[PDB]
Amino acid sequence: ANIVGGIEYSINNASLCSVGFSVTRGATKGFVTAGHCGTVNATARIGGAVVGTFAARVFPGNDRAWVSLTSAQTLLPRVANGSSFVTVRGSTEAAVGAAVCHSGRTTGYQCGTITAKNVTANYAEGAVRGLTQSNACMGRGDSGGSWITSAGQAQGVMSGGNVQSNGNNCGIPASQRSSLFERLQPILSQYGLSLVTG
Repeated sequence: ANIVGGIEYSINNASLCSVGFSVTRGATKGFVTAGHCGTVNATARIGGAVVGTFAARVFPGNDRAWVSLTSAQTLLPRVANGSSFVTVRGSTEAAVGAAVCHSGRTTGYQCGTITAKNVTANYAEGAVRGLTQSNACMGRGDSGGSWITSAGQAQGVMSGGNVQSNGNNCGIPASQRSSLFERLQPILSQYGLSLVTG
């Protein structure tokens, strides 16, 4: 399968999450995503075919993970934006106030701005600290998906948000939205990963 940020993948033929970013760990191919999407050794599938397994994860506390892919997978320096793509050019972290977008299997490509950093989310499983907040809307299933600037700087992966009864927070004003992502930099260093860029 072609690995593109934002696309859907299943975990153990059950839950569905979104791909974060194509990365390499030496000769090993992989993609980063959210830790709550799967447990170590869980099987990832795209297009009905097995593409790899969860190599490591931290959740709660943090919300990160990376999926180790088979050599047959095709890593790409891109994130889905509708039928088009946003090229991943680096991982420079944007400051509060910057515009940012994310790609997910549920709400597509949504944009907004970064409103706060170091935010704690109190999830069912426990607290997750150090998350960055944005007012771009999101929905269940977007988890693990790419957060990136229009200039191609990868910011992090979708962790959670204040979704409403319809499963997303797109139905309420931006001023009332809290969409949270796990910073990319600590994920890359935690697992010795290098971002695939173009």
